[PDB]
Parts: sequence; structure tokens; C-alpha cells
Amino acid sequence: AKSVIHQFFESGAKGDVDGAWACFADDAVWLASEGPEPGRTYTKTEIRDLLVQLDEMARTVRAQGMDGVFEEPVFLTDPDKAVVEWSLRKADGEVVDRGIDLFTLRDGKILVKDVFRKAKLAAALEH
Amino acid sequence: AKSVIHQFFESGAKGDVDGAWACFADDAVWLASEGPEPGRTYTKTEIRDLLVQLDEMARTVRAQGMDGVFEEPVFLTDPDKAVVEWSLRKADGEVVDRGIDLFTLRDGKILVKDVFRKAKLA
Repeated sequence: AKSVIHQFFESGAKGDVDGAWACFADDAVWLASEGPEPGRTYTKTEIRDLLVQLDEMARTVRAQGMDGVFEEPVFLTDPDKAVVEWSLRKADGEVVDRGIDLFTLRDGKILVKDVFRKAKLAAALEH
Repeated sequence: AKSVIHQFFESGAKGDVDGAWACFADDAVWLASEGPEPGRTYTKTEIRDLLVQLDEMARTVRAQGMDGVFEEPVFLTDPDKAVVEWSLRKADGEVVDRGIDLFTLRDGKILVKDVFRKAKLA
């Protein structure tokens, strides 16, 4: 594949949990979009179960005619970092969920996957 | 400034709402991190009031001893795109807010500011 990031999304989209998991370095972290940290840290031993959960989530939205779209990674001037914009869309194109991943790579493996996601709300607080 | 993104953050830090607002193209959008779209689209006529609101929020959390940091902008291999990471820490050092902005530029002006943040749950 064109990069380890490309391999990750190709293996994940195909439901190959083990292949997507093997894209991570043993000291990798996946920093999920929601949790107390803020976000939540998954280490390599915890990432496989996360991929399993996400695979079952992907099968559900797929069965509802939704599309998950992962854009081509665009690298930073630090060639070991890249952003991947992504979105979940209904068949008619309505964006259901949208985010961005910031990858840090090291030695052909993912060291950090830092996940950010728009929050779908009616409103927050202003002045 | 080293770039219009630098100018935006430097003007914001200097409380110059009008100077920060003038970094945006007239067809620019600011895509806020929360709302029904998901997120919320603000146009150039709406961005100035956002900056005033953010200015007073920054003064507010600073009075409570929080430290908000914007990292140095890092440009992409597309030189008209860049990311800025940022975070907000309480007095005890606990991170309460962390996010990233993805900027798109056109001819020296900001065309898109696309804001993302972690959801803090405790």
C-alpha cells in the first residue's frame, strides 16, 4: 500500500481486524474522540477490541445504506504526521458524522492515531 | 506575522478582534466543532461576534487560573492547508479541552477554519 495509513483503512474497511491492528507499533496509542482525558487512550493491547467494536458498528451503518468515506491522507511538513478527514453519510448524501484523524508514524507503523469528531448538538453556550 | 494563520492567533491573543476577523476572506466559513450539521457554519458576517465571545471566555478561564495553549501552526504538503493543535488545562493541570483546527487558505486569507475538539466526559 501507499503508506501504513492506507493499509490501515483498507484492512479496516474490509473487516480485517487483525491486519488493521498490525498497522500499529507496539507502543502505539489510539486517542479516541470521547472520554475523560478528554478522549480516551487505547494501547495496542486494547486497540483490537476497539476495532472489533467499530467493525460491528460499520456493519450496522452499512446495512442502513450509509457510507463511510476516508479521504486521502495529507502529510504535514513533518513527514511522519498526516491528517485524514472522514465522514459517515447517508445514501442521499446527508452527513451523519464527520471528523479528522491526526496520525503520527514511526518506522512504517502507526504510533499515534488522534481522533477528533464534530459533536452533533442542537446548540451549546454563547453570549 | 509568519503567515495569515499566525496573524490570526497573534491578533486574537492581542485582543484585536477586528484584526483577527480581517484575516478571513469575505466568502470564508468557520466550521464550529459542535452543532447540528454536525458542527455549525458561521460566515464572515457572523465570525466577528464569535471572536468577541471567545475573547471574553479566554479572559474568564484565565482569571480562574487555566492555561490555554495554541501550538505552532504546521503546514501540510498542500501549503494552503495547515493544522493548529490547542488545549486548555485547569489549575491542577487536568486537561479540560483539547482540539485541532484545520485551516484552508486562499491568496493569503483564511477561507475555511474547520474546528474539532475532544468530547470531555470525566
